[PDB]
Amino acid sequence: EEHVIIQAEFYLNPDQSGEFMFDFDGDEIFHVDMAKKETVWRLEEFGRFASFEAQGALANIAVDKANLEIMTKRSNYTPITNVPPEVTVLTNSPVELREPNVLICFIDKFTPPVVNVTWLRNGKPVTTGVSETVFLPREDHLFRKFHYLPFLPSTEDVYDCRVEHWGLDEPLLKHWEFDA
Amino acid sequence: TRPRFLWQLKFECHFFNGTERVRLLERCIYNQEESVRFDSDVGEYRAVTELGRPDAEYWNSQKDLLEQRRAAVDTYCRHNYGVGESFTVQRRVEPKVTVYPHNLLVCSVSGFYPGSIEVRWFRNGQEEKAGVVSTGLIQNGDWTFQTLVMLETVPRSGEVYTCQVEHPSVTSPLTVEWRA
Amino acid sequence: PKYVKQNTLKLAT
Amino acid sequence: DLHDKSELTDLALANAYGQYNHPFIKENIKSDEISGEKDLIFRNQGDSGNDLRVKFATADLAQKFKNKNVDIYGASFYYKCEKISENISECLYGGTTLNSEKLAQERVIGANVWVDGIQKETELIRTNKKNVTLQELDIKIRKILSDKYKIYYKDSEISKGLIEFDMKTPRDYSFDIYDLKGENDYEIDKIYEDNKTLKSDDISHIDVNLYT
Ligand SMILES: [Zn+2]
Repeated sequence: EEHVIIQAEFYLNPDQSGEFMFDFDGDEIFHVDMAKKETVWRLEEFGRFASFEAQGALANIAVDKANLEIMTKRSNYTPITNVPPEVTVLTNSPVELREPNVLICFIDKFTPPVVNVTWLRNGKPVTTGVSETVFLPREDHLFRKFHYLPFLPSTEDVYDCRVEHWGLDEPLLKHWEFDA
Repeated sequence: TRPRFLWQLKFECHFFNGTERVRLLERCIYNQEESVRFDSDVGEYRAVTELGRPDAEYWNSQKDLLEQRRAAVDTYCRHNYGVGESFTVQRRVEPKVTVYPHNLLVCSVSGFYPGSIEVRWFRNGQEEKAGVVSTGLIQNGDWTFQTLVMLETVPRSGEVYTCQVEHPSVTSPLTVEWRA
Repeated sequence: PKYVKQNTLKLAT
Repeated sequence: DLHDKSELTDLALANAYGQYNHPFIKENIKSDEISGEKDLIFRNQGDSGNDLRVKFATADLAQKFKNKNVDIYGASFYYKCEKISENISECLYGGTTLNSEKLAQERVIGANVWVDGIQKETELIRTNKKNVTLQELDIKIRKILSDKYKIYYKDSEISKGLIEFDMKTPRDYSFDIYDLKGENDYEIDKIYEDNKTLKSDDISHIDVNLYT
């Protein structure tokens, strides 16, 4: 086929956390910030001529919340079975010493959509320039997620992407260091 | 920790040959088990598990609801297709191609969009598909892709190895060479 | 140009 | 830059309400009488036994349907309607299709609706004609908008609107709901005399944008 546009939304209890976003061939187009009540585009450029009313999102979420209640009962309160993530740490491009790059932490094939990610430079949590996507839908109804950390390849450094999830006994630490 | 309960709703618009063929799939997922869905090709809801059975018949009985879901292919799928076409379907980002070293030549092709791409190796202008290995198509999560296509060789002094990349962002193929 | 959303339906009781 | 509801006169606003909430609809009738080369005369087949004068843009059109069983759907009026005889003559522009060209099964067209960006409920319209006039479609969408959003009431909060008819092919027709071309139907409805007709299956959907 050619292309697929997916409007994906979910509501999770007992967290009471919800989501609403649009997907295009696997890439997020935008999602609605439930707290801020504003729609956030994946690339600012998208927001120039296309627009979406965040209000529309909240309405849907209220219904999803209501249906979750109904299905929780109709199912006899059978909980979701945790599916731990597959974490992989790639690089935006071939690393060369001192040459600007971006560490990519790909969190995949998991559920429920609740995760705690931390980047650690030489063992210290990092926040300088880190960004992330929201939970992306998978055809198996599991979720994807991305985190990024721009960095300067060095021999004097080591990085770690720590992912915490309920279907994990201990956090999953995926390591990355310049291999010379 | 507490049991989680998850509710998912997905509306997938599948487009074939531009906007000539359109298929809408409305899926309802409890936890990780799809329970009912609307397939535009079917024309009405159908339960995928016994749990959705109540929802499929209650919804199929509301004429105006089904008239609406049936027409969604146009009002929803086709409409949203035209809305983002300029920055999704038409999005084109040129890949950055690099080539570098019994040996293993590496053709790095990164930061491109769409994911559709061809990367061929050449030994003195002659194609070589054997001994070729790759990472596959990596989706970076930021509306760009990357891929490494390696070739196992026995570089003799003088040979010319070329990596040719065919991608929609560029009319004529991109090539980078390596002299042994 | 505005993205249109599909309205979620209330499940049966 | 859409026209504002406040640019219309109470009369225009009244004739707008009347024709879209009360279109003239007759099914299958014949006429073997052109009049002025551009009209087709249907004697005593208009409202209350009146003779009906369907006006077209070019003589070619009136000709096309002369002596054929046609369906009628469109805004009707009297003021400024050229009289044909002793009886009163009721006028209508275009809104003519061949009675025999009916679809296999009824066609449902969806319509998206936004008011100042806020997405509202989707609306539906139907037709069983294989070929329907843009007029029939426009009227049916305006009826809903009239009942749902009070578009033609002088003191309603809506002041600007645009209706878009999207074809499955990259084609698109549109109307500014306040860009009437006068205050009399005789003027206002001249927009339909081209008797523009669409192939129902070729239609995709409608987009409605209103502003307070
Ligand atoms: Zn549209």
